[PDB]
Amino acid sequence: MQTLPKERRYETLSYLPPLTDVQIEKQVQYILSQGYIPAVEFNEVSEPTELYWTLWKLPLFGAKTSREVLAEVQSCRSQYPGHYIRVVGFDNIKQCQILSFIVHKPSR
Amino acid sequence: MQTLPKERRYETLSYLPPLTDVQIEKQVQYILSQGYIPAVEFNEVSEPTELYWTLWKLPLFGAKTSREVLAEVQSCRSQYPGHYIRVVGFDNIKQCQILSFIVHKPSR
Amino acid sequence: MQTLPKERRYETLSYLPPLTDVQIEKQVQYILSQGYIPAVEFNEVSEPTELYWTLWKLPLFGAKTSREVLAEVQSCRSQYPGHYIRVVGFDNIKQCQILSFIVHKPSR
Amino acid sequence: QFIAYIAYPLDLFEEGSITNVLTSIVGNVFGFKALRALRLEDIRFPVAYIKTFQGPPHGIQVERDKLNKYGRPLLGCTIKPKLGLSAKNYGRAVY
Repeated sequence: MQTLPKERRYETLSYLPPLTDVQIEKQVQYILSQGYIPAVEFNEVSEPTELYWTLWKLPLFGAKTSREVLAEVQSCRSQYPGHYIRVVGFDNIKQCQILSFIVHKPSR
Repeated sequence: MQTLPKERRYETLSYLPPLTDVQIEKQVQYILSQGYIPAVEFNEVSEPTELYWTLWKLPLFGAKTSREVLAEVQSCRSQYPGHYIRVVGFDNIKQCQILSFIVHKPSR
Repeated sequence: MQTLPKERRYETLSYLPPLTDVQIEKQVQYILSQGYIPAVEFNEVSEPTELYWTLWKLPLFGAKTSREVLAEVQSCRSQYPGHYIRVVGFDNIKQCQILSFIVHKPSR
Repeated sequence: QFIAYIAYPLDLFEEGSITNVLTSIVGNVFGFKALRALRLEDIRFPVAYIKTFQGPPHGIQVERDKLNKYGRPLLGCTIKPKLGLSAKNYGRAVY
């Protein structure tokens, strides 16, 4: 028998082993193939109580390739190393978020 | 005349001097002789407000000797040197705890 | 014109310059002359919200001289150098405290 | 000196009322001219009558879970004197 260790979790895809750059690219590719709008959000602290995160620039309405989204993540990462960063996908028809996952944690 | 010093106390058997390893074995022997089920519980902070401590593995339903419980206490102690550790005893008929005492305090 | 400096106060006789050992002796002499029972109290923090201070030993029911009271203050002061210490005076007939003043503050 | 055993039907008593069962049985049989002394030794409540009552608000097992106190008897203290102390003095003795 084994006792489960105490660990802080970050909603969707946080129980799987940490996402590689290839894996993130595949998740973004899913958003664009369906027809949803990708966006980058950042925050100082991650808490269950707070539900709003600061919006980086504007939602990418004119995205042709998944490389454009990854370039916006790299820009937010270099500017804010000590902030959490997540990728969200907006639907216009149903008016609800389809996907949300954290790509960066505060480095040390 | 003397003034009583301010000290923080931990429920049952905290006013007695800190328990020897033989003294722990004798208390566990009581739980098994009566027919109750022994279990080990651990927590980060000791507060009067909180009434749930994290359960170490499962309750030991099949225990023949008091030595088996002591080996489980030593395992949790070596794993968590900075946690509070206590030994509880469950009754199945009355559906209530019959004994609870602290075996380990956070080391320095 | 002069602007008043921000300073924390301690009830009665806190606005007067710090009391000398002769001045404290005269204030205790007042308590015994009226026929009130002198008692010593000590506390870790000085807050307006809290109204109970931990009693030092017991009330001095059989005090003949003011030297006996000051000797009890010195005993508490040597034991607790970082605690606030005050002298109180109980009246039995009115059933109310008549005088209460601070004699020691935490050193550095 | 004799013990008398008396049976009472369930339907005559009010549901969930100690006041009624006390007023009916030990009402005015005491203070009778035909007998010098009377004493009630014991009473039996049937299951059907017990189910009408609420009982204790919590009980032994629930109380210990709320207080978080297991293994030992609980320790109490009564403040002396009974009548005389101030409200401020009462609280200091409690503390």
